[PDB]
Amino acid sequence: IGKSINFLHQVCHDQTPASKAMAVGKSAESPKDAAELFTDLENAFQTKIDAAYFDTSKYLLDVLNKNYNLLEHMQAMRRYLLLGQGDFIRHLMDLLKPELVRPATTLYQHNLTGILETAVRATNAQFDNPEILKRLDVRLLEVSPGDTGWDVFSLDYHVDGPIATVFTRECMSHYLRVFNFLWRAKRMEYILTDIWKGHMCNAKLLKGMPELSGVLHQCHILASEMVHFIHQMQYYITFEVLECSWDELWNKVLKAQDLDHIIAAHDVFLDTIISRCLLDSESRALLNQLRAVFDQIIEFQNAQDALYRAALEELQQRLQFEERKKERESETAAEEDVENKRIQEFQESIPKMRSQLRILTHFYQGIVQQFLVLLTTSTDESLRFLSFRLDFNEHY
Amino acid sequence: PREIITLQLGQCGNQIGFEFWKQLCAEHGISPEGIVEEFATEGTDRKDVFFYQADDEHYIPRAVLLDLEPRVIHSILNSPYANLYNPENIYLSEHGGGAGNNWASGFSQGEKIHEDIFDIIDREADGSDSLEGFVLCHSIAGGTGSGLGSYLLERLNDRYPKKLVQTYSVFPNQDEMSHVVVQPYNSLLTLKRLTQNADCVVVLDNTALNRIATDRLHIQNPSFSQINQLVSTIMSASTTTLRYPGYMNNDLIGLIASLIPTPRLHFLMTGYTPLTTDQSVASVRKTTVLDVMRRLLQPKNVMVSTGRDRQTNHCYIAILNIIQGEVDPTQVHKSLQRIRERKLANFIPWGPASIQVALSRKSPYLPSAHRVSGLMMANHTNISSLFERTCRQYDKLRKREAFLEQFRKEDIFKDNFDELDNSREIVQQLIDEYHA
Repeated sequence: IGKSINFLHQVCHDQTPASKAMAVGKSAESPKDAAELFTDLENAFQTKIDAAYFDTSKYLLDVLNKNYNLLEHMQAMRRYLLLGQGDFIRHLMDLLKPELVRPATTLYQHNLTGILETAVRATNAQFDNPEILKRLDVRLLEVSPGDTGWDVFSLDYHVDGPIATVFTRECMSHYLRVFNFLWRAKRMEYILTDIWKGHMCNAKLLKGMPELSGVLHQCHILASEMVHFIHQMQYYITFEVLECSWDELWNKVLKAQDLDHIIAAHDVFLDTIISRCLLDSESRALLNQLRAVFDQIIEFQNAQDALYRAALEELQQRLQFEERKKERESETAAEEDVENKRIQEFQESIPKMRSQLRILTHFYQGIVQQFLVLLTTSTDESLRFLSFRLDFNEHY
Repeated sequence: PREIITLQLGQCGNQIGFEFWKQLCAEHGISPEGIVEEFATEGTDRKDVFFYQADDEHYIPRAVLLDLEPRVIHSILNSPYANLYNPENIYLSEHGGGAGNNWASGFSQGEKIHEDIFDIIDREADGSDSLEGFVLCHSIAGGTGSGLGSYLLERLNDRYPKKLVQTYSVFPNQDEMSHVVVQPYNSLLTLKRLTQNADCVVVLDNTALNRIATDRLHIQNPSFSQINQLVSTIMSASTTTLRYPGYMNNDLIGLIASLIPTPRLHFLMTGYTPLTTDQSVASVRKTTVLDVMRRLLQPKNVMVSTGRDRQTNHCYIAILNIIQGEVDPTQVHKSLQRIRERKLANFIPWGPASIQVALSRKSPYLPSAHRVSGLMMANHTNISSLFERTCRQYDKLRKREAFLEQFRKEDIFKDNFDELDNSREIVQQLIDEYHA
């Protein structure tokens, strides 16, 4: 009670809790004690302070709803660092990609705020009413400019005043750790989106060559297997931790009656979800395979357009040379030579794609077998729930 | 951002898209001529993904409607939902067409109105600087939707190469062949364009419509006024991750990417159970999610005429199970727990399978926030039975000397009939080869 009574003095209120009747009671008690009840009332003194502890707590729960919206910001942070609603982040990550392919410079910060402010306007027509956009900024690291640029960008929930009593230094320092794996989970989801559209854009224009018919067909089968296995893994591991933790905190903050039980409900919340996402001291057997599948989908991606662009540009020279055959009649042996050179270059690129596919499906076969054994070695926590889900995905 | 342009075309494609836009106003809480409810922004968090973005809070539909027959559009302007449509985006008053009933009519009319057909439909393309793609809301029945729809599947493949193409096309009826007889010819000509000149389709059978239209709907005389009720709900059901705020596969290139195994194998089986209004009086007792997906894989809600004894040698590869509205998500992993024990889906022996389940909150409305809804997007390899049904009705007609002299007078000089036959058998052979 004595810790909560001091927290309602610096809340821009000097009001004794919810009434001026908390003065009345003290005066009554002091006269009663003065003439009556000389022996201490240790059985009854603990009763009406508990009938004081309950009223000072809910009034302190009432001053947030009028001025600051404390636990409304508990829900609002889940939409950005925990990525609850995807349309805020997908219309972000669409515009955010043409800046992340290039390495970061000293002129990297001034434009992302313009990219942020045009992304929050394109998805909203009523979100200008709350105070969320002023308490949410972009956080970058001190990494040297010789990187890939993708790992620098991250959003942070800012605090200034009475939002910073419930949010200490220890909370958002863990929220960047849970952001970087979840940003990389959506990074893999959108670069696989680009190569799936790369499957369907290139196959429509190379129609006319019978050799490249069966070339892309079996390669689309071996690409679809890395698509369907990543999808039923990555969609299910982050929706489940979303499920057991949204329904853990949000339903108990309005059933308990304290401000110190809000944080006591909160300080157990924000370290359960990151322990199921990425970070434990025993979870070194978790993030070693999820980074081994992370660079494998990069290696599968850059090799595709290294062999698609060979398979697609060399066809473009064949079709313009067909146009020169009708113009020479309206206006020979060397023309047949260069045709035989193109076919030899068509013949070169297909085993080069076959060799650069049969060695990467051997890597994926080695990843999918090592992904099982490393996730079955931890020290008797809720891994029986985690060892449950990955056997269900590969077989069913 | 994620703007899709719907290409409503044909005699049947215009009517199934007319109530598709009429369904969208009842769930967005908006009127076609005004905004009388405040439920449009607090309840629905995203509205500018199929509509055009607002200038006066008037969400214009991003729709174009061309047809040779003026009868389908003259039953539109007297309805009070046509003022939401614009008389300058597609046509003004008194628009017409051909005479006209031929596949070669609309196939030859595409290059004589070539200047005007690529002028006003491209004005909506540069409205958003990141276009999603094109959906051809056309028909296969008749020569109106099949004749002109095969032309735009070719010229939009190279002029817009980086855009998603995927159609909700309806299959024609094969009960008798008296009123129409040109049905095997115009269907297979468009079906070739749906596999190599198009990425994905969504099949909608006509003989499976009256299987459902007399199942629970209890009609005696089958009319055309019931064909828009099963179709318009599952169209808006397919964009619940896209219209309403979802997280995963919230784009149209999200859903189709996780189901297609390979090109020319894209024919997706559709299922949708809840269509009865007297179920409403017993959904007050917490009807759960544990019983709604046990009947999706059970062949009862399917809209595809397929064999019943041909499912033992065929295998599911991708199955989608979309729950909407009230889900009670603490037991949605419990519903997926019971899938492996029955093995109602035959799994491919060469690779893994996937049962993907997703959810999104529905409209703030009383028939929507109370009753559970299940949308199925299956992919089973028994779909060659329809391709065996259409091909056996195709080669039998060419031996009867039917429409070989009556069809090659206009713009057909060589026999392109076996060009459609081998490519259809290429689809039918690669389906059975796909499970090694």
